[PDB]
Amino acid sequence: RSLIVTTILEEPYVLFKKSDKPLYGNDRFEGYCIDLLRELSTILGFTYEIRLVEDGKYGAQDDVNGQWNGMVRELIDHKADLAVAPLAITYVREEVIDFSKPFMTLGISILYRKGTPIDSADDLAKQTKIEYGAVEDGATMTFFKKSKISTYDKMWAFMSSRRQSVLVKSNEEGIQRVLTSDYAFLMESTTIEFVTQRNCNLTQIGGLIDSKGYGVGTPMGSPYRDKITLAILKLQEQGKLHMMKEKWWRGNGC
Ligand SMILES: N[C@@H](CCC(=O)O)C(=O)O
Repeated sequence: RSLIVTTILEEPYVLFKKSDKPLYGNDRFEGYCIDLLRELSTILGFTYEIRLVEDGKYGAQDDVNGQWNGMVRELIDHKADLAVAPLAITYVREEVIDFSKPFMTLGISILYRKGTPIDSADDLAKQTKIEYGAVEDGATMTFFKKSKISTYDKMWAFMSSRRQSVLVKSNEEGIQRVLTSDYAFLMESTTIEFVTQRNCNLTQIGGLIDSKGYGVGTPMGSPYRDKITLAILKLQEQGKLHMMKEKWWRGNGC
C-alpha cells in the first residue's frame, strides 16, 4: 500500500511551498489537491510519493495515432497509481481511465478584462481582433475540438488556425496572455474564480459553457477508485471539501 501519485503544478491546487531552505519529497508541495491527497491517505491508509507529470500535460488524444499524453497517459501506462489534480472527468477520458466521483464541480467559462462589450462566447466567435484560446492538450481544448455546436466549432476553427499563438502550455501562460495582449482565455470556472480575486481588472465573461467535475484518476479497474469515491463523499458531507476550497481560494482578494 505505497502508491505513486501523479499531479501537475497549478495554483491553488498544487504549488511549490515557499521556503528559505530547500524542502524534499512530498514536503515540497502544498495546495488544495495536496490537502485532499493527505485526507485520502488518512482515510484509506496508504502512503505515497508525489511525482509531477513528466510531459506537463493533463491529457489529450493524438489525432494521428490515437495515443494519449499527460496525466491520463501516465495512468494508462501504470507509471502512477492515482492522479490527484484538477483533472476533468470527461466521457473520452472515461474510455481509457477510471475516475472517482467528483470532488469539485465547474464548467468552462471565459477569463477576460472588465468593461468590454464581450458578453459571451458568441461575441468572441464572430470576430478575430480579440484572440482567444485554451490550454493545449487539456479538456477545454478537447471540448472545442470535438463540439458540433456551431459557435464552438467556429471557435475551434479559429484556435486551430492560430494554435502556436493561442493554445498555451498552462493556465499561467493564458493569464499572462490575457494581461499582456488582447486575448480572452477559455478556462475552468473554479480557476477563474481564483484568478479574478487576485487581478481585479479581470473577470469571468458569460456563464458556464458546460458542466463537469474534477475527480481522482486511476488506471481502469483500480480497486482504489470506489474507495476514493467513498472517502470523497465522506469529506464532502463533513464539510471538509468546502473548507479546503475556502482555505485555498481565500475569498478575501478584491
Ligand atoms: N483541468 C483541465 C486542464 C485545464 C483546461 O483544459 O482548461 C484538464 O483536466 O484537462
